[PDB]
Amino acid sequence: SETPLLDELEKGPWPSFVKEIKKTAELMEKAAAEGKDVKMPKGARGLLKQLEISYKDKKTHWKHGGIVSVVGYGGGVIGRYSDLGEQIPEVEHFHTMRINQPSGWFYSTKALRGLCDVWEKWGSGLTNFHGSTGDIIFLGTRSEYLQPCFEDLGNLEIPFDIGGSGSDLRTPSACMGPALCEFACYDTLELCYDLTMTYQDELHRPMWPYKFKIKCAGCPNDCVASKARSDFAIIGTWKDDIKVDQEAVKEYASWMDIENEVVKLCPTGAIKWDGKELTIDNRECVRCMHCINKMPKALKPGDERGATILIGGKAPFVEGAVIGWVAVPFVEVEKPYDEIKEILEAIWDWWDEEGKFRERIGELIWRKGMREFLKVIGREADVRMVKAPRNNPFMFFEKDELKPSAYTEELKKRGMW
Amino acid sequence: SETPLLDELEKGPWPSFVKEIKKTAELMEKAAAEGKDVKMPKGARGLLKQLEISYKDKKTHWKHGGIVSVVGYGGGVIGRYSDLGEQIPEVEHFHTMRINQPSGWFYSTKALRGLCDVWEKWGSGLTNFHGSTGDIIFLGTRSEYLQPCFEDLGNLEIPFDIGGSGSDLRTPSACMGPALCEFACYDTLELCYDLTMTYQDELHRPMWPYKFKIKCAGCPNDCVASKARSDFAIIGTWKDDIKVDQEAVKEYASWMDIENEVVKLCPTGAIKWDGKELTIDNRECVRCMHCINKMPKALKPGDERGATILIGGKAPFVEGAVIGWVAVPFVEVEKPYDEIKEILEAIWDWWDEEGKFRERIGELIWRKGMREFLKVIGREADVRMVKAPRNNPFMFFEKDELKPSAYTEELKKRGMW
Amino acid sequence: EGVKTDFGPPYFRDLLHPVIAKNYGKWKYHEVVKPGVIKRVAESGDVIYVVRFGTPRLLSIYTVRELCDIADKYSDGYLRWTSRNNVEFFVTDESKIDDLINEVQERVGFPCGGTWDAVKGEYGLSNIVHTQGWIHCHTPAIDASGIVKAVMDELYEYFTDHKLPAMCRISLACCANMCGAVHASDIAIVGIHRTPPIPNDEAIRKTCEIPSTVAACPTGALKPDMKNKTIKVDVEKCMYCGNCYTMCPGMPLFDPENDGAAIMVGGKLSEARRMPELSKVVVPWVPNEPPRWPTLVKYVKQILEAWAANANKHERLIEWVDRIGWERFFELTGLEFTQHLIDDYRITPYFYSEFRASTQFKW
Amino acid sequence: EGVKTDFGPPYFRDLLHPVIAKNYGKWKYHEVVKPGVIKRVAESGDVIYVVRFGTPRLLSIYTVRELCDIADKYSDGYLRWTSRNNVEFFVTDESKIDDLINEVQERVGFPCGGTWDAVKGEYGLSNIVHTQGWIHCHTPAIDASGIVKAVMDELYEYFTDHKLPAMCRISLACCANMCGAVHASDIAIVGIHRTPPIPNDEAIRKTCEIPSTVAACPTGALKPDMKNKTIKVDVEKCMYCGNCYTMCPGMPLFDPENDGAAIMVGGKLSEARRMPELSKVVVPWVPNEPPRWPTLVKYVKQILEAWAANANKHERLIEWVDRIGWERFFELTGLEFTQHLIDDYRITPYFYSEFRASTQFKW
Ligand code: SRM
Ligand code: SRM
Ligand code: SRM
Ligand code: SRM
Ligand code: SF4
Ligand code: SF4
Ligand code: SF4
Ligand code: SF4
Ligand code: SF4
Ligand code: SF4
Ligand code: SF4
Ligand code: SF4
Repeated sequence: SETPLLDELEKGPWPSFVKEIKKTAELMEKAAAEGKDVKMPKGARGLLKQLEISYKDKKTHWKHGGIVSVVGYGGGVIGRYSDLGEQIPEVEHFHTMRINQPSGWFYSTKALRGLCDVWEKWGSGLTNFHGSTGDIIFLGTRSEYLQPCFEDLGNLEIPFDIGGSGSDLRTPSACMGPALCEFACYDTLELCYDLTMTYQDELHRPMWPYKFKIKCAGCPNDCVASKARSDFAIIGTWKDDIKVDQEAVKEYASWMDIENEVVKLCPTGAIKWDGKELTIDNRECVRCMHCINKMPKALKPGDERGATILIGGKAPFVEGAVIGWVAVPFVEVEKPYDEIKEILEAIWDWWDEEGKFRERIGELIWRKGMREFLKVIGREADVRMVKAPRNNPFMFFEKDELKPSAYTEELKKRGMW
Repeated sequence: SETPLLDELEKGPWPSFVKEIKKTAELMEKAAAEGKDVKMPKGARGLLKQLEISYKDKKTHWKHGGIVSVVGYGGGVIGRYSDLGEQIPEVEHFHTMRINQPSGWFYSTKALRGLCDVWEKWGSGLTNFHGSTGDIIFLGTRSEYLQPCFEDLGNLEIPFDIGGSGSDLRTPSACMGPALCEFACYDTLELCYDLTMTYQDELHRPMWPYKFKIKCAGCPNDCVASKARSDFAIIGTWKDDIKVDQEAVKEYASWMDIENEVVKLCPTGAIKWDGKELTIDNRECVRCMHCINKMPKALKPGDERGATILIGGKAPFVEGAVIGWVAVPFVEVEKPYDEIKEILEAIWDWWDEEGKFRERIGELIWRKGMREFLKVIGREADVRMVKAPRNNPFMFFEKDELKPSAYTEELKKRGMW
Repeated sequence: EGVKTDFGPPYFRDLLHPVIAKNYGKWKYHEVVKPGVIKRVAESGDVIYVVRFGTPRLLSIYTVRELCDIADKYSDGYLRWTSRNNVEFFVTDESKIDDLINEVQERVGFPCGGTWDAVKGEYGLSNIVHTQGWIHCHTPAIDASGIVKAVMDELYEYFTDHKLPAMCRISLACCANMCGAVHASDIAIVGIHRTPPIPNDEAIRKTCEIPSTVAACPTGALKPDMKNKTIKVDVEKCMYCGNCYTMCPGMPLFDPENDGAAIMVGGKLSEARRMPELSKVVVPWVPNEPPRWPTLVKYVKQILEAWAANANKHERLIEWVDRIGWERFFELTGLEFTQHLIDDYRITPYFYSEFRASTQFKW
Repeated sequence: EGVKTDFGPPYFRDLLHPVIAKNYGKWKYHEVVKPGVIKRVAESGDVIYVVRFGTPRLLSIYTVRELCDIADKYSDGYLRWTSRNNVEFFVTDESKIDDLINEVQERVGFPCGGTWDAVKGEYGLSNIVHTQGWIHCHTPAIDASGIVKAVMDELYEYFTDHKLPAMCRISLACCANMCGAVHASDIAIVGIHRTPPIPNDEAIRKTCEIPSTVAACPTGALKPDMKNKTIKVDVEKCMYCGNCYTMCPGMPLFDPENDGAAIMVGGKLSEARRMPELSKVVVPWVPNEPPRWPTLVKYVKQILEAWAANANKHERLIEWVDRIGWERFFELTGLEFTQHLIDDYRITPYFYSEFRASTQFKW
């Protein structure tokens, strides 16, 4: 038994990843021995042998990455080296390539086969479907293969570009939205792609103080974890009434416990059912989705559609983990999305000019304050941005809000104020 | 008129503080004119005049005070000087003496008459009943009169000592408790008096990094605002069942809407009423008091009584306003209160040793952490101390909890650990 | 011999009315008879009536002498104050209660009331806890006694009767270090500055310990200036809290035209029905306008009336907001949300939101 | 000519299944047939069956081609993945649904399931979102792929059925910078260190930019050493986040014996019924035990089986806690509350707890 500890994980009902790695090397070496153009047939085996050592040691065996990229781009390729570099020669360079996924992770078989063709040739044959952000992960290749691999991916009948990494605009992602989901309040997939295309430069050439992520969710169900996993979460919503087919609700009440499983569960008591009629007070509705989730035949989002924008979402690093908060209560989502673009650019100009090294947008707002953030995006403060007004009276007042006085003239006299 | 702006405040139905000042002026002046031994007949009329100029300028006419005190004490007398001293010399010195109140603000007329005679002789004749902390405030005297005033106070048939001020134990205060209240879980008045007597030195002679406040509330209703206004809030509670008189509940059921006014307002749904039988799930009850408050002839606090201690309560300065949080879920409150005195002295020692200049106990706990705080008071961490456990994984582990490792040895022979 | 010291206050037990001393810790129940009047029944069968009266807090000793005469006449020479500064008398002869009420009313002009009744669910507005203001303090933004007087004149009907559906505490702090429990009050009036200090270098050098003045600044807006042995203020970071002037007479920031009050709401101290809460700013600023402060009084009254008009029985302001949300709160009170109201006080740690600030927990 | 750049991903619309492309943004309602199979009826009346399967995330290109072989057959050569790294097929002819489900199992060993029906109120466990681990990352404290396999083995039956009363998400992060929705899941596994970094003075001088290494420490444990030109670490201030190692290869804090995972619960992303919540630590540390991580698995199972047992239909783990409180939570789950669970992370501002971290509000 070459790999006793890993082999224990080929057992069990769940699809084994150890099986995936083995399946790769064996067939890649089977291909190369058959005269195929495989540059890294040894790739997946060495990876397995190193992981076996890591399981023994209970520690990583990858060291810090000497920076690497492709011509024109600054991001999208992440360098990685093994500290067992000489013992296992084939994992001395095992760089990842991030391949921009199609919005909503939709694929035709050709596209996918094309990716496989190029990666079999230039890489380890190991991929991630899909990466956390959403990118396709080409896992493991050498430095001088990066350049030719990128040439060919672009020359495929169904061509793929590189995703985002480093201090850039990351690859945006979107829920299935209108492609499959009757809840969709806007075309998530179109918005995702349009953005990806519009700011190609900001994605490929990192110029910002840190990373920036965008995720698009069809409705407040947030099927791409946008509020936790992106600086800029564009979440679908509506302004008018939940459209209610009353007979369809009778079809539910024939069997469903609408009083317990719906009425009593609505956060704000907006939804009533007496046996005959269902009544929704849309003034009291917070569009939480539950009732529509419960009775999708019967209930639907309103006609006046758009999105709430949650700013700040990030992992804990530096100042703490953030679920994005309300920045723009309502904005229209209509092509070419000028109102959303205007916002993004204003934020980026400000964040580039003012952001510290490795400071996330949410930390910048925290540092600078919502007043500055709102004037940057050109919007008014709105009670909907907070769960509650401030619990202390330590308010900043703007110069021009003050009554002229002996005192303000004193400040003026000395060049303060 | 001499005081046209203050005269406005002699109008209206609420008893007028202006009337209070003017009355003092008139009768102190009259008493001194009658030959009575009154050293400050004009103090009240000077205050009035300064207050009128203050109403016109919309600003204080008091300045930062010199340090002043009575012989043997370093707190309890707060020096106050007016910036209008030449224009109004009788208020140039106008210090307050804080006189320690009887527990729960209970007086006989003989006690109050004593205070009134002493202050008539040596002071402005103006008082507060009471200072926010609880003390009687003797509002306005000169430096040369502080000591002979204190001496007179101490020689009264019913004598009165000075309360606290500065970086000391301030004057503790107590709600009425068992004197008038059927809700009391411990003897607030007795505890208050006892702490006052036990820590006379800590009160009279400031020795600490800042001020420290204790307040005693007989039950969770917190009628002395202890959790907002004292660093150490002793709030009565119980461990066992609410005592229910079923027949008394039926007497309520005949007129009171119990479902809506009691059942539906319980924060945990622990209390049920079916029309004949009231039930309490005391495992679910959080002792909020509402049900007892609604039905005092029927419901009483349980028999196993004591106090929850809340730590940190303070006004905003430095790091934010604090309502106190759970330090001790339950402690017995039985004379001579050794367990409470122990907790206090441990806290004080630690705070005197570690505290920065002007750092409140709450701020130190925020700075050093609950772990250090809990070991100081020798108690284990309890889930009742938090509203929720930490939303991040950045936990400190102590040396003794780590596994013996090559790394722990590497740390040891490096001078660290 | 020598001067007596360290003897403390008189022992309360020697100052209790005999019926109270006798039945100490032995009460059956209390009943609110009518506004201002509470009946207490002991297990022994003794009945005492606690009769309550509003007071301006600042008392003349000559007023204290008058209250003593009344106490000798109606309550056997016994008396107390409450924790919101009302005064109480103890009457055993129920047929004398109204004699007392009328005699107090006539002699000192203090009104009977300031009670509430949870049982029937009907509530009086009690006294406004407040501090020194311009009467005696050197750091106020507003007056205390003037504003309380002006508010209590307008809200007087609520002191003498049980007209409100839940408890409403109104509390006043004449500056931001909020002497009192103003920071957890249904309605709080808090004095503020809106102008930064102008360092007086001479005064600072002479009288101020620099490092502790610097460290007293919550926003880090103060820096030591070695060269001129003074303090520099970065006006961009100053939010006019006043703490540096508390520390250092060379750091005043008073401006009589820009000093004023913020109005905060939704504080709760008791555990009843829901957890305690710190008050939240809903009006950033109203000016000092002595002697009546009409703009301030108008907003306090506006907020009170809107809550009273819509609040269910027992439902205090913060419980009313728990129900309706802040969106409907600003609409119903006719108040404007502005950016001022978005909390930006950076120093306070998030982890304090996760501590159990309350005596509510399960055994 | 020159190498073409800046062209982006393929246009999604070209990669849609014909029935999906035609009926875009025009669906009537969905219906969960059985676990792993979801039906979608268009406003046109067209019916398509979505069929979901668990994947290891990490895929061989050969296990990719083999999915494409299946795709051409049952689903017109069209395919997609999910946000939780599952794979979904689109079948038109509903007789060939089970054929697909079976062929998939024999060809690649990918279980059908991962779905939930809110309408009826029965839920299945979906895939675990995770990251690289020892497979590719240089800063892990644990390994994602291994633990995921070990957990899902124990909790397989849950993925395959709708045996849960509400939605449960299980997620994983290999270190403190927590890649994925880990800080907001019903159950989270988070790689932590418990040991401070021993500086390598030689490696720092040549490779590390010191000031930004020092600035990246959240507690300030790091101070630049001028001498020396290196970094000093205050052990009393280090909470083993390993951010300094992210910034600097001269700062390893790796200890195989003391590195492990914390378990967090009570996270939530959706708005349904109640607001989004960050995850909370309820087990401070469990050891790395490759290859089965039996302590980790037992504790996750223990927790999930506890909430499963009690929780009302729809009631998620954080919602459960809303109801019972943390007192009863720690009892039923059989976990111990220690001081490690009291938040002490100073840097996060309190005012964030006052921001609206939700799409829930009234118009
Ligand atoms: C590729 C990916 C792992 C995976 O396959 O799941 C990844 C892996 C790394 N992340 Fe990440 N992150 C991945 C998604 C995330 C997400 C989730 C998301 O984007 O949806 C988060 C949380 C959201 C966020 O960004 O805050 C995330 C938060 C981080 C953090 C920074 C968080 C912060 O507090 O600022 C680290 C630290 C850093 O950037 O230095 C980081 C940085 C890194 C580094 C460069 C490791 C390091 O510390 O230097 C990773 C490279 C390892 C490698 O070579 O594979 N990664 N990282 C994830 C992206 C796949 C994709 O491209 O589609
Ligand atoms: C006399 C009293 C006002 C009153 O009329 O009731 C009072 C008056 C002053 N207080 Fe206070 N505080 C009074 C009770 C309080 C309370 C409530 C309590 O004790 O129940 C608090 C809130 C709890 C707390 O202490 O945090 C309070 C919080 C403060 C704050 C600082 C708190 C903080 O750390 O943020 C200041 C600032 C300071 O400590 O330097 C302060 C300081 C002051 C100063 C010394 C003014 C200053 O800026 O240096 C006061 C001068 C009054 C004068 O010269 O006439 N006073 N102060 C109150 C005490 C009289 C008594 O003995 O009963
Ligand atoms: C006399 C006094 C205590 C003292 O030692 O001086 C007192 C006495 C009582 N309080 Fe209190 N409370 C007193 C200040 C308070 C304050 C403290 C404060 O305001 O600074 C509050 C805490 C404020 C808060 O909750 O924010 C207070 C919150 C309560 C609670 C809670 C009401 C609620 O719905 O939340 C109860 C319940 C009730 O209404 O019966 C209560 C109930 C009571 C009861 C009914 C208890 C009893 O069994 O006798 C006492 C009669 C009050 C009445 O009028 O119905 N007492 N009580 C207090 C003087 C106040 C005044 O003159 O108006
Ligand atoms: C398959 C997937 C779409 C996609 O890939 O773009 C998806 C699909 C749907 N989600 Fe979801 N959700 C998907 C990610 C999520 C996740 C996000 C995540 O975990 O990364 C959750 C948010 C997690 C959280 O809240 O912490 C999510 C929040 C919801 C909620 C959950 C209900 C609740 O009580 O919170 C609704 C409500 C429901 O059950 O109908 C929902 C409902 C739906 C519906 C039922 C909408 C519809 O009518 O078509 C979709 C059918 C799936 C099903 O199993 O019932 N989906 N949705 C998602 C990928 C996950 C997977 O493969 O299992
Ligand atoms: S977020 Fe809304 S539109 Fe998008 S897949 Fe989920 S439920 Fe559907
Ligand atoms: S969407 Fe949510 S808040 Fe609105 S009526 Fe339905 S259940 Fe209630
Ligand atoms: S705190 Fe409790 S015991 Fe004290 S008076 Fe108030 S209700 Fe009675
Ligand atoms: S004291 Fe409060 S929690 Fe307990 S039964 Fe009464 S109302 Fe409920
Ligand atoms: S609240 Fe401010 S102005 Fe009022 S007495 Fe206290 S410190 Fe002075
Ligand atoms: S007024 Fe407050 S914020 Fe401004 S410098 Fe002084 S202490 Fe700092
Ligand atoms: S969570 Fe940590 S160990 Fe895992 S991929 Fe992200 S940076 Fe690497
Ligand atoms: S492990 Fe974290 S806390 Fe410790 S020195 Fe490094 S960055 Fe600072």
